[PDB]
Amino acid sequence: VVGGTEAQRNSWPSQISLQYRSGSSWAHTCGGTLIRQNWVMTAAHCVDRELTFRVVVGEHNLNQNDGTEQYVGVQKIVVHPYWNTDDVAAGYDIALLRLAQSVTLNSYVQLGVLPRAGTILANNSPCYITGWGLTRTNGQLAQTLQQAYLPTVDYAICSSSSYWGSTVKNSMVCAGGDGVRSGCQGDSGGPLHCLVNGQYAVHGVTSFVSRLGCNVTRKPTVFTRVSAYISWINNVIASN
Amino acid sequence: PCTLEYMRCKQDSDCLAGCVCGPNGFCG
Ligand SMILES: [Ca+2]
Repeated sequence: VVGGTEAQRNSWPSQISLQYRSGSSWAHTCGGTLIRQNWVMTAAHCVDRELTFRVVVGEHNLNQNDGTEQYVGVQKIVVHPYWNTDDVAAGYDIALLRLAQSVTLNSYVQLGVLPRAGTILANNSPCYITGWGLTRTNGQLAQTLQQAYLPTVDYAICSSSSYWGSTVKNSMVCAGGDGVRSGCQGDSGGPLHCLVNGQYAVHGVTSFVSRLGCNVTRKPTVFTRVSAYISWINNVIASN
Repeated sequence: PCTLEYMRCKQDSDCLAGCVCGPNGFCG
């Protein structure tokens, strides 16, 4: 997250860290949202590489023991059938991860709240992106969970030629684009929390930014619109 | 576009979409 600030620890209890086995340890690669005690929602591209993955719930500092973490391996992976690694702009950047075991829910580990099917936010809706991604282009991962206020940019504006053009689809949510705040490498798969009627819900799954950089004016961070995949998520979980 | 996953790489083709492999060995 570029232009953000350290989140209060465990203030986003559904945020998870998706990591792959790296040598004798593990390396954070993406964010994710815990949606069931044994299911995590993330971006499809986060699992394009068939590596060994694990999820860390209740995490805050990736390199320090916070006393609130739980580590669970990713057992099964279900990627949206329409996802095409060669065309992220086509959309469908979403995948569900079934965990090896169910994590224990507490104050640090909570199920993410999702929006009702089909809900689309009005322009400039209040949201926050969270994650351990880079805080600057060419930088390193953030050690502590970061958050940045990223108001939405509606489809009409976001899909305009000045912004993303047709690259952005109605199945996506845009947010930010002021050239200062944005998601960055390491934030993919993570949530875009938006406040609606007193409750923060995960309306987006971090997907991409401009090829020109993370924080680029008129190139808001783009997220998969969670509300467009409610039935898909339920079908996958129900198929157990 | 360039995806926001943090991953090691050896060449630009190892990175997704329009992302390139930085001299530090990571996509961006
Ligand atoms: Ca920790």
